[PDB]
Amino acid sequence: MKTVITEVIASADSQGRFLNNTELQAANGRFQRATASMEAARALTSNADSLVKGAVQEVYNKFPYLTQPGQMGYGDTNQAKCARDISHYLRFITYSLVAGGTGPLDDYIVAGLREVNRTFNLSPSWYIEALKHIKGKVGSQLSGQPLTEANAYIDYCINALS
Amino acid sequence: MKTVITEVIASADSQGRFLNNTELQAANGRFQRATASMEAARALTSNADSLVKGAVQEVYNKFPYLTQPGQMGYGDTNQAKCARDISHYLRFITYSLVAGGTGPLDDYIVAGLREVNRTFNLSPSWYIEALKHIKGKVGSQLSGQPLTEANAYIDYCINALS
Amino acid sequence: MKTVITEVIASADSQGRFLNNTELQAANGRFQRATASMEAARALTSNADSLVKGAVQEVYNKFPYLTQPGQMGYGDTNQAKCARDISHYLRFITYSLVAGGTGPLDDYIVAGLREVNRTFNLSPSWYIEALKHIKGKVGSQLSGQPLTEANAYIDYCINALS
Amino acid sequence: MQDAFTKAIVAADLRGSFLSEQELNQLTNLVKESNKRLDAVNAITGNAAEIISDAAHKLFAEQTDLIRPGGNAYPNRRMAACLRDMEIILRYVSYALLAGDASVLEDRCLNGLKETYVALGTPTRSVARAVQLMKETAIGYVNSPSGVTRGDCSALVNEAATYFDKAAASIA
Amino acid sequence: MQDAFTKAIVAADLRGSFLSEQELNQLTNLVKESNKRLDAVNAITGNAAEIISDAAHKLFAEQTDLIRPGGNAYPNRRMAACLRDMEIILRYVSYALLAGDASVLEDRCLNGLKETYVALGTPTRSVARAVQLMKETAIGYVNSPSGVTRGDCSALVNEAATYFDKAAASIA
Amino acid sequence: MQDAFTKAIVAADLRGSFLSEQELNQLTNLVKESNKRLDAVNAITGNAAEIISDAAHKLFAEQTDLIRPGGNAYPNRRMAACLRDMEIILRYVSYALLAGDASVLEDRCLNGLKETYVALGTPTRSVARAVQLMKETAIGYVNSPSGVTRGDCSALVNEAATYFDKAAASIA
Amino acid sequence: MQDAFTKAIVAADLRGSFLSEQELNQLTNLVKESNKRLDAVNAITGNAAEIISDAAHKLFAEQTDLIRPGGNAYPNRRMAACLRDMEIILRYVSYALLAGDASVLEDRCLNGLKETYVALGTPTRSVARAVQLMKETAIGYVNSPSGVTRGDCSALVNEAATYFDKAAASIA
Amino acid sequence: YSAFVRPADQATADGAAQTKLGITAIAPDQGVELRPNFTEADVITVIRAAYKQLFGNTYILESERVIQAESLLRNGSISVREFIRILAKSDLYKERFFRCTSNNRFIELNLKHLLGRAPYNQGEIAEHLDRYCQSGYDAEIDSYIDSDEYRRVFGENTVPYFRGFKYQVGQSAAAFERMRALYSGDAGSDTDRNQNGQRTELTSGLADPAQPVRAR
Ligand SMILES: *[C@H](C)[C@H]1/C(=C/c2[nH]c(/C=C3N=C(/C=C4\NC(=O)C(CC)=C4C)C(C)=C\3CCC(=O)O)c(CCC(=O)O)c2C)NC(=O)[C@@H]1C
Ligand SMILES: *[C@H](C)[C@H]1/C(=C/c2[nH]c(/C=C3N=C(/C=C4\NC(=O)C(CC)=C4C)C(C)=C\3CCC(=O)O)c(CCC(=O)O)c2C)NC(=O)[C@@H]1C
Ligand SMILES: *[C@H](C)[C@H]1/C(=C/c2[nH]c(/C=C3N=C(/C=C4\NC(=O)C(CC)=C4C)C(C)=C\3CCC(=O)O)c(CCC(=O)O)c2C)NC(=O)[C@@H]1C
Ligand SMILES: *[C@H](C)[C@H]1/C(=C/c2[nH]c(/C=C3N=C(/C=C4\NC(=O)C(CC)=C4C)C(C)=C\3CCC(=O)O)c(CCC(=O)O)c2C)NC(=O)[C@@H]1C
Ligand SMILES: *[C@H](C)[C@H]1/C(=C/c2[nH]c(/C=C3N=C(/C=C4\NC(=O)C(CC)=C4C)C(C)=C\3CCC(=O)O)c(CCC(=O)O)c2C)NC(=O)[C@@H]1C
Ligand SMILES: *[C@H](C)[C@H]1/C(=C/c2[nH]c(/C=C3N=C(/C=C4\NC(=O)C(CC)=C4C)C(C)=C\3CCC(=O)O)c(CCC(=O)O)c2C)NC(=O)[C@@H]1C
Ligand SMILES: *[C@H](C)[C@H]1/C(=C/c2[nH]c(/C=C3N=C(/C=C4\NC(=O)C(CC)=C4C)C(C)=C\3CCC(=O)O)c(CCC(=O)O)c2C)NC(=O)[C@@H]1C
Ligand SMILES: *[C@H](C)[C@H]1/C(=C/c2[nH]c(/C=C3N=C(/C=C4\NC(=O)C(CC)=C4C)C(C)=C\3CCC(=O)O)c(CCC(=O)O)c2C)NC(=O)[C@@H]1C
Ligand SMILES: *[C@H](C)[C@H]1/C(=C/c2[nH]c(/C=C3N=C(/C=C4\NC(=O)C(CC)=C4C)C(C)=C\3CCC(=O)O)c(CCC(=O)O)c2C)NC(=O)[C@@H]1C
Ligand SMILES: *[C@H](C)[C@H]1/C(=C/c2[nH]c(/C=C3N=C(/C=C4\NC(=O)C(CC)=C4C)C(C)=C\3CCC(=O)O)c(CCC(=O)O)c2C)NC(=O)[C@@H]1C
Ligand SMILES: *[C@H](C)[C@H]1/C(=C/c2[nH]c(/C=C3N=C(/C=C4\NC(=O)C(CC)=C4C)C(C)=C\3CCC(=O)O)c(CCC(=O)O)c2C)NC(=O)[C@@H]1C
Repeated sequence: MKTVITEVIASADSQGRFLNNTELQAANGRFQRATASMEAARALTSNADSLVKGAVQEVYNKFPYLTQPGQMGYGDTNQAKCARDISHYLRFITYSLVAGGTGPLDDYIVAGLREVNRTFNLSPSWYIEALKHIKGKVGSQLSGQPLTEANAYIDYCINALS
Repeated sequence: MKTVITEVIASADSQGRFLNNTELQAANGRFQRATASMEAARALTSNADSLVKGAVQEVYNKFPYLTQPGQMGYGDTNQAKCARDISHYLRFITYSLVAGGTGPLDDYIVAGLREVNRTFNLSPSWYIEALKHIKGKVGSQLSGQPLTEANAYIDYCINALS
Repeated sequence: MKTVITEVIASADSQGRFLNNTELQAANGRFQRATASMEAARALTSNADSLVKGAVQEVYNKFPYLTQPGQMGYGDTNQAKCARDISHYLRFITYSLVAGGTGPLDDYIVAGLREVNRTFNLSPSWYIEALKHIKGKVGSQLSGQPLTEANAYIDYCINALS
Repeated sequence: MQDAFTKAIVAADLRGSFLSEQELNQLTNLVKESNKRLDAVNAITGNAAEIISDAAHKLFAEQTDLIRPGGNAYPNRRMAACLRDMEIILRYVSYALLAGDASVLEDRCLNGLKETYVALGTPTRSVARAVQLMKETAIGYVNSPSGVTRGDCSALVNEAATYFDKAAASIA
Repeated sequence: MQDAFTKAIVAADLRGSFLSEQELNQLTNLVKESNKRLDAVNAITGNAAEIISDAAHKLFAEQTDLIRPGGNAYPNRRMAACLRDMEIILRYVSYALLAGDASVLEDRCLNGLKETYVALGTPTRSVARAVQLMKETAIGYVNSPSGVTRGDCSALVNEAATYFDKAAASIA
Repeated sequence: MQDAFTKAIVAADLRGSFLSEQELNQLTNLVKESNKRLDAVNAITGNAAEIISDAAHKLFAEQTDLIRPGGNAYPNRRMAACLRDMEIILRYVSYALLAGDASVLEDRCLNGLKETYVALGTPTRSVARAVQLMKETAIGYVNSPSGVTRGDCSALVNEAATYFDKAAASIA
Repeated sequence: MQDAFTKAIVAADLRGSFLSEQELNQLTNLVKESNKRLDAVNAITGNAAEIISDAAHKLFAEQTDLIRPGGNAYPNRRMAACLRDMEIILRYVSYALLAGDASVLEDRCLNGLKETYVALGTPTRSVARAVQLMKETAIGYVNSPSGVTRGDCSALVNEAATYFDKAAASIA
Repeated sequence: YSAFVRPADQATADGAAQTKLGITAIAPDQGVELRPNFTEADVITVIRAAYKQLFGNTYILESERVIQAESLLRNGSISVREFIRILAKSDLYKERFFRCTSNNRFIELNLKHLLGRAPYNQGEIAEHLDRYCQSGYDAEIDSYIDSDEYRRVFGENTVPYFRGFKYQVGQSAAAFERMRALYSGDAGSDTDRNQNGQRTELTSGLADPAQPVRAR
């Protein structure tokens, strides 16, 4: 899993050299930032649910036809899934903030994203909206660096999805 | 480009060995088949246009919302493109029938399909319908082996798209 | 073992892809030919013996000195061996006709041919004659494609021996 | 590698004999069925994507946990693998079907597969299940095609089954 | 690589069009000749060893120096190469003949061959000669077979020639 | 790989839940100690060469035989290895110390180390000994630096120890 | 690797001592025999091809089955191997003979050989037999050369034997 | 000034440790590098070596050997790493040493034949397994010689070597243990043709939890 700390170790390890000043400097960076990161996570964790509802919802407004019978958005099972899924995305995001690296995201969400989505005919687009809507809400509860961090990660997914 | 004939040569070449009986047997298979293949191509080539119209159309019935303003199916440019694209698919298919191999398909259509589609947000689904609708029409003009061949290739794309 | 069927599988396998139309065409070839191939085998199998006698014999006419004492052609043991060997060649040929590939020949006869022959001082020439004489006889019992097939394989050895 | 023809040869070789006439008649008949044989294969390849897609849906409807956190199909990464695997197995099976012999399947695919799954912690049972799910769907197509000359494919159908089953068994 | 069919396709592609009916009729007829085409190839492959053996003998009877100390075919090591080379060229030619296109031959064999030979100090002239020697012998077989249905192969014979000649030319 | 943070995540994942507030407070406090953590590492890395040099001297004063003809540290070539080894182990330990987790150490460094030693005929016991010798010296520095703000490092010191010990144990 | 000289050294090393005067006199004498030693080797190498050829003939006259379908020396492929193997063993033996030490032979040649043979299904007994067959023929030459100064080679002859035998034993 | 030296107890010496493992000089490796001006012999020795290292140490017939790849070495125009690419892209290796063994098997054996190391972790083995269907086989083998460490050591103009069985950097555990499994005796060689077919020496079971145990 890719976090700041793991990477420097990795790089140090590959070369076969002790952790010198260079790397520690880097680590320090991660730790200083954490305070902001951590704050953001506490904020998302708390409002989770509400964000999720809002997102799921949004998607349907954006793509009305989904709710019609014979479609994917139709019938509760699917709605449940849709909810679940977004929860996940969120969950991971929090994780990543705390871990101080994309790692968590990469391994759970991103890797194999495409094929999953292809085989089940999930349109990336949808997820994206979810995220965007979220981003917009988050853009109220947070501010300054905490916010900035939140964004970075949220986006990172947008980019991976698209 | 992968056709029967090219491959056996290739394989022969790699080993550094003369074309022996083994390969010729294979070749014989191809060219025997060709008679049917060729027929199919003549049939598609002739009805091209009509197939295209019908397909494009279908897609819109299947996905009404596409024709609404602010969507992809909307505004002539897009419609033109949509037409063009399907023409292509068809074109290649013919090619492949004649060449006696998937080769043509692989190199033009398939390779890099995903990323193109991703970056321009073309939903595979659409194309698929086009194809299916086509397949259905072709299932009248043709019969027996000629038909069978037509299908094989058409499908091959369905599978590549999905 | 190299037969038409095995190869296409192999090629398909390497690329990591399902058997598509390309390969099947090839396979079909093998199957249609088989009818002729099979016929040829039945003909050789039946006349085996007689072919063998005739061949062995021939060799001696061609190379009189072999039958002189202190030579290789001399003394029954050697003659027996000589017979045995040719039987083998024949046996395999039949096999290959049926298998629809050189495979059987390659693995039994051809691979390691040289060194064997070198270490025991068997002159390729001899075998060759055997074959040629055979080919000539076969050129009566068979006709059309059946014949053609028989030849191919017989030759294939000539070429491998030389 | 190996297949029906080559096989019979090999056997004959060790006896040291020319092929028995009886034995030829196995192969002679096998040839006759070719056309049928081929179409069977064609049907699988044609529907491939679907076969899988389908089987998966059913697999996951049954064993909900696989897709739940802590299960083996979770998260995405794993899921992907699981799909890939199914496919592979299929691919091979097809191969065999053409060859007219299990070997290829056994050697490339099935050999060691169980143990792998074990080491990973993948539940062999579930894998086997999936294989069957696939089997049924696949047969579905093999046996109900369109535009093909109507006749009896049973013989081939059963052989197909067997292949699937060898798979199921050795995995399980 | 390329061959007659693929080629025509490619052309058509750049125009952006389906194949012209005229163009189909090139391929349609090409198919018809297949059987002839094939036998031609078969004849070469069948006689391969000989073709070479023969050509060599004649090559060395003519250019005695090649085999004398200081020549290019001396000593054994070199000789071997020279034989091998001839063969290769032949092999390719055959390939082409099947494909119905020079390309394969040009691309994987001939291109830059000249320059190689130059750098080595191999006399390109002599190489070319050998190619022809081969040509004549080869045609000999292609054109005089036994047990094949009698007809006219000229069309193929000439195309064969051309291939040999492209070889001769680009080497020379 | 893994480390303190990642680890806690993973646990949370399998439960399928957002992080407990309690759990955050583990990490929150862990952060606070960072500065201390870092200096600890820095101290080791800074003195590395010495730590080893020292440990060795003491190792060889104790187990005279190792350096005697026929022993395991004799001759030069072997000696070298033995030194190299010690270093490595140290290197890893450090890594762990930064991560705040044994894992890295266990996986790359320790796992199967014992068996290696066995196969070679190297006496595992002595290796273990060396590890400890190192431990003590290392702590020595961690705990007595110059120019650092004075406070309590015990927490870190002990964790350091543990790492050394896991090493000692699994080797032994 | 190792040989007579190196060996004695190594022994001396573990005792921790300079070479015994007695021990030198082993090596001193060993030197004197060199010339004899060499010729022995030369004789083998000179006759190599034949030694094998010969042994083989006899091997196959005895154990007819090896060359019959189902046997281990059938078909060609296998035969070839079997010949190659014999050679190798010989090659090594020679090496040893020069070195004045079994080691080289044991390590590169014999090590793992039995297990290989087992895995293949090769009948170890027959292999051993072949080795001996070789032995006798080889000695034949070693002991009866032409144009060499007449003297006693027994000492060397026996050592040769032993090497062959270590081979036979470890294979068997 | 005692200069007590003494035989000591264990008396293992330099040689004994390796003879115990049975490496018999497989662990020590002397690299072979080609030169733009080289004797044909020097090319031959390279070919000889190349064959062994990438092949099972299995017997290679003159027929088996591919002359076209051997041609071109004398000429130049083929990098030796590219020469080694031609091998394995060879039908010879795929049909034999690839077909029989399981996907896992050839990955380990490639990782052995092309590089000394046995596989440090389960995941990296898995990375190539992702490729099997992800892309064509040729790519995956190409990926090995294209991998960095293949380049880093014996990158160009050098026959690969079994640098395994010595200390290599970043060896995640059981380097020796796995390698001990993967290398039989020097004379002994992986066999295309073998009873019980061919199975992975290394337990699929492990590659994470425990060190492998294999017959030697
Ligand atoms: C919401 C925008 C839409 C929606 C989604 C939906 N998803 C599925 C099926 C799956 N979706 C995922 C996604 C995840 N599962 C995971 O474990 C992870 C990583 C932690 C993610 C992101 C997966 C893997 C599947 C496939 C297997 C499964 O059953 O979950 C469906 C069902 C489609 C089907 O055919 O099974 C749906 C409907 N639902 C909606 O209504 C929106 C359009
Ligand atoms: C039809 C179902 C829908 C549709 C299609 C559509 N396509 C584009 C853009 C592109 N289409 C292609 C396709 C190809 N070009 C090729 O060269 C090949 C291989 C031979 C293919 C399959 C490409 C490359 C593009 C990219 C840009 C271009 O037009 O060339 C669009 C435009 C999307 C945009 O925003 O640029 C559309 C709309 N049109 C419809 O109305 C349907 C929904
Ligand atoms: C016939 C043209 C001449 C002849 C033959 C002869 N052969 C041998 C010895 C061998 N012949 C073979 C051939 C095969 N064995 C196989 O397994 C296969 C592949 C299926 C073949 C083709 C072999 C292997 C041997 C060597 C071992 C053996 O003892 O048989 C000999 C004897 C050589 C000797 O010196 O022992 C002879 C004489 N006999 C004639 O009179 C012709 C000149
Ligand atoms: C899907 C039906 C089920 C499932 C699959 C699954 N597999 C793995 C991992 C591997 N599976 C294999 C497969 C093969 N090894 C071979 O040699 C062959 C034949 C040539 C195959 C197809 C292997 C080697 C692996 C290990 C490498 C990898 O990770 O892909 C996993 C992942 C294991 C993990 O814990 O990460 C999974 C999930 N598991 C399920 O949930 C289904 C029941
Ligand atoms: C069996 C599962 C189902 C079925 C198959 C079936 N096919 C035929 C006959 C033919 N099918 C083909 C198809 C091919 N031959 C080839 O070489 C290729 C690849 C290039 C294909 C795709 C052909 C040519 C024939 C012969 C001509 C014809 O179509 O009639 C039969 C008839 C029996 C026979 O040919 O011996 C059958 C039964 N049809 C079913 O009813 C099953 C559901
Ligand atoms: C024989 C007709 C004449 C001749 C040939 C000759 N060639 C070489 C050396 C080479 N010949 C080739 C040819 C090829 N190698 C390939 O792989 C291909 C196609 C892919 C070709 C066409 C090559 C590459 C070599 C170079 C290295 C080698 O050893 O082959 C020689 C020997 C050169 C030397 O000095 O070692 C010779 C003699 N020269 C003659 O004398 C004949 C007239
Ligand atoms: C031309 C150089 C010489 C020649 C050729 C020739 N061949 C035919 C007809 C056939 N030849 C074949 C042979 C094959 N078909 C295959 O698929 C294979 C590989 C498996 C071979 C080797 C076949 C099957 C035919 C069809 C009829 C037959 O029984 O031969 C002709 C006749 C014209 C035609 O195309 O039918 C000719 C002329 N014979 C000559 O006279 C030339 C010297
Ligand atoms: C030193 C404290 C004691 C000792 C050790 C010793 N080790 C070797 C040789 C090797 N040691 C290793 C071990 C490692 N492999 C790994 O993966 C790691 C890190 C995870 C290590 C540390 C290896 C691979 C070797 C073998 C190859 C090599 O020598 O480089 C020796 C030398 C003995 C020999 O003949 O190999 C020794 C001496 N022995 C002592 O004297 C100390 C008590
Ligand atoms: C513990 C064994 C020893 C010790 C450590 C200690 N350090 C601090 C505080 C700091 N130490 C550093 C060092 C770094 N911070 C970084 O970002 C980097 C990487 C470039 C390093 C090397 C810093 C910056 C601080 C903050 C300012 C300061 O030096 O005090 C403390 C103070 C308490 C705390 O940090 O919470 C302590 C206790 N003190 C001991 O008792 C040992 C000597
Ligand atoms: C022993 C199996 C048979 C035998 C050997 C024998 N050799 C010599 C003497 C010499 N042999 C050599 C040969 C070599 N010395 C070298 O440096 C090389 C490699 C270049 C060789 C091959 C030499 C130089 C001598 C000295 C002169 C000579 O030839 O006599 C003897 C004589 C006794 C001695 O100790 O040298 C003997 C007996 N003679 C037999 O009859 C044995 C069956
Ligand atoms: C001949 C007297 C007997 C015989 C030989 C035989 N050997 C094999 C197969 C192998 N031989 C070896 C042995 C070695 N590896 C080495 O590197 C060396 C020298 C140091 C030896 C001697 C190996 C590894 C193989 C395997 C080759 C491979 O896998 O391709 C066979 C064939 C068995 C097989 O199936 O490969 C045979 C026949 N056995 C007899 O029948 C004779 C009595």
